[PDB]
Amino acid sequence: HHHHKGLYFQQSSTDEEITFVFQEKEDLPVTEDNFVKLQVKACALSQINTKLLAEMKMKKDLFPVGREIAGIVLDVGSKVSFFQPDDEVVGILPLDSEDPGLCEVVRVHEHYLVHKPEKVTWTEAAGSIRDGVRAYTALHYLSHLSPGKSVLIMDGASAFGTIAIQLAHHRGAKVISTACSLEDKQCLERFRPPIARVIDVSNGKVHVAESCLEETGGLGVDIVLDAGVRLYSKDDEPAVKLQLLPHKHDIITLLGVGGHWVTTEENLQLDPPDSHCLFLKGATLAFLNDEVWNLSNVQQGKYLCILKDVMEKLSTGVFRPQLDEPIPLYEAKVSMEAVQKNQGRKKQVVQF
Amino acid sequence: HHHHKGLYFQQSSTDEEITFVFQEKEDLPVTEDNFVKLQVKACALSQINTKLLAEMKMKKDLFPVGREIAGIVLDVGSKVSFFQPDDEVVGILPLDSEDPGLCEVVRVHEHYLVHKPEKVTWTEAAGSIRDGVRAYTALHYLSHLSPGKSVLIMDGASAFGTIAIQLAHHRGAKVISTACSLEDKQCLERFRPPIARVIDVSNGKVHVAESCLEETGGLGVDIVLDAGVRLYSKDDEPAVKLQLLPHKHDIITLLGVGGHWVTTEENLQLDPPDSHCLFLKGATLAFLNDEVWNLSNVQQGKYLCILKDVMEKLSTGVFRPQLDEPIPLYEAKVSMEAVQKNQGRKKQVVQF
Amino acid sequence: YKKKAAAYMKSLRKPLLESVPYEEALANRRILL
Amino acid sequence: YKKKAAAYMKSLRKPLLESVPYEEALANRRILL
Amino acid sequence: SLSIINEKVPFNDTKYSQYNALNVPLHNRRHQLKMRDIAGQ
Amino acid sequence: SLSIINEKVPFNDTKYSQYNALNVPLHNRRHQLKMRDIAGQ
Repeated sequence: HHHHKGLYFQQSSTDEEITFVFQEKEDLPVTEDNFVKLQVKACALSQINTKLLAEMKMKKDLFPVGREIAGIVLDVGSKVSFFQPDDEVVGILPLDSEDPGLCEVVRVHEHYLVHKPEKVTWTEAAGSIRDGVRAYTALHYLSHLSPGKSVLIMDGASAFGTIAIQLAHHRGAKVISTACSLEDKQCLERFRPPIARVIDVSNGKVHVAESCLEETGGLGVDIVLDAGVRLYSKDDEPAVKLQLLPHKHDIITLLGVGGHWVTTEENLQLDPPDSHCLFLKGATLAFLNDEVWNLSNVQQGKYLCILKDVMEKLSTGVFRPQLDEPIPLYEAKVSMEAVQKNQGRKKQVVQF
Repeated sequence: HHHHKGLYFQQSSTDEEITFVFQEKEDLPVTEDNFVKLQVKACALSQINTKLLAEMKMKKDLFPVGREIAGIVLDVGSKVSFFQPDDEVVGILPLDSEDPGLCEVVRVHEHYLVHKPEKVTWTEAAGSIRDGVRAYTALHYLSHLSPGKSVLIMDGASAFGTIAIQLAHHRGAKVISTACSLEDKQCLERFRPPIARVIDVSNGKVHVAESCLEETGGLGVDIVLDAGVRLYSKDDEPAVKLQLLPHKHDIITLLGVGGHWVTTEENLQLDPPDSHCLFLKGATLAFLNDEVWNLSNVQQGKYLCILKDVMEKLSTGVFRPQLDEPIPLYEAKVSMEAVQKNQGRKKQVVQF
Repeated sequence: YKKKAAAYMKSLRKPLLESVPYEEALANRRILL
Repeated sequence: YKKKAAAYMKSLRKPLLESVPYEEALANRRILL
Repeated sequence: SLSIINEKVPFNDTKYSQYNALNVPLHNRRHQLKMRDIAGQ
Repeated sequence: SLSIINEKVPFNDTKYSQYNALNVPLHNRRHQLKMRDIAGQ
């Protein structure tokens, strides 16, 4: 009879082997007492950090797919306090969600949701939630902004980077950003706010440290939101997974005194020469991990406040996501695999 | 004729070989145009970070001794703006000072000084300047306090630790502190404010992580101002320089989610398993280095503001240094060598 | 929530797989070849 | 001040003495013995 | 302070009291131990 | 905000304007380049 179709990740050979068609949900009710049922209007796609699922270790054969959701509240459990039916909310499904985001209705814990401000549409908001929060995480908790500090956004041209740059400009930061394609440099040219400099790694010569340092004129860069590090493949199998990431050492010299390096790279080898370089420069090293708020979820209130303020930024127009043209649900799986391979630099959103 | 006696460090065999008697200064005038001459009233002693002098690489045979000074302004150069003669100031001599602190008059750059608040004596203030600033550095720039966060002060019983603890209590933090001697536990008992817990490493069993973790009840510790790490001597020559420092791993598990580890250790080996542990816990790692403000001296204004606010804390009574009985100048060299070997846990101050 | 986070780090804790050989290893790798 | 700090990091810069052998080194140290 | 409150605190978590309650507070052990013996008594 | 300004900003550097000037400002290159060509002209 009535059925709701949900895509499911399969756990095999530790990573990179996700596949299956969406499987039915039959007669799903709104059981539990803090989980609300949504008419899902939009679901954003993100590359699944599968290795994190594996070390996180839940034992499912099928994992729910889709986590960045916007929709309308159909009904609530009895203990629900902040939400009423017909309300319009947006949010991140938890990493250990029972229900997939690739489905037109969803049962979700109420404190993963925030109300949608009236000015923003469904698809933009839903495509902005995840990069808005990891960026806001990067620039306001791990690294502490204030106007006048210099911020380096490496691979700022990507979908995440646009929100990182616009957050930094919104906080009065001066931004140096790295672009990989010529077209990505063109996108940095296309920014309505004028960024301080565009630094190009497109050429075979890599001049990230030297050129970026002379942009700060020897003062140095305070906040480097580096996307990745080229470390541990320098002498063995260069460019693993065809990566032309920045070298660790050029970044570490590049960091200014008292600076903040916020890094994404999961396996980081800090050599004693490097830790002496940081010791001399009094630098802080912080690790960016968005999903600490769902899996560990200790400071749930802080994060919940973050999302609504991110929406207040979206309502003011500070954020503008890098959306692709939205897609129907049944074509998402064919897209998802390439999204699973790499980001397309355009945010892909399923609209309902 | 009239002479002023100044102790001088000699650079030999890269460290631990400091010795010489104080050498005369004859007919020293107040030359230069931003350097003021002080009647020095008090000079605090600190272990010389000689390795930092060696890699800092200035080429002197004699290095000036004494840097934590309090005194009265005798006269100023023509470009001096913030200071007049007879004024009463306190400050840190720079690491590359021309003149020693172990001398009754000093020529010093004017922006290393701050006025002494009327309530505090010379010897307490001068013995508080250096640990006040490195502590204030630790707890307000590298690590960001707010009441409610949990702070671990490892070896809090030492001279530095008393200022670190009192700063943390002054900022509403709850403190867990480690004590090495039984008498050091007794000192933690002697604090008028009651610290949350005293954790003892005196016994052969080391239970720093387990007991500290259960004090946070599984929530975890946010801010660990660790004095040192036991890493890199675990399998080869255990307890180098007779150290019973905390193991790296127990600290890293001990750190709470989103926590701040502020570390002193110059050579830090961060293994990829550890950097995955930090990646999971979203932790920040920062390096405490007080003397970035003299040698690099980029944010001179911030630091200068720090010292006067540290004095405002001293005037209110928030800080109370762990002073030894003050000494005359000629007996300081005999003390200094042991101070050079290790801190005596009582601050040693020469009073003029 | 509080029980969840406590469960988080109790899951997260891993035994001391001690590995600090870098200072000797830098010589060791090169000399071995 | 600004010239001093610029001089600070220009002094501070050190050449890329590349050393990331840990993942193979963990096996290498043990097997060598 | 007009600009200063904007500069030092760009984002605040205390905008919402209702959410502010939700975040986990510090695990004060001492109060629990006092409730343990007092409840036993 | 009474307690909040105390909580979020325990220490301020803007207490003293005179010292606040002393700290090194950001090395804006663009303004310098404009003065370079304009001064040459």
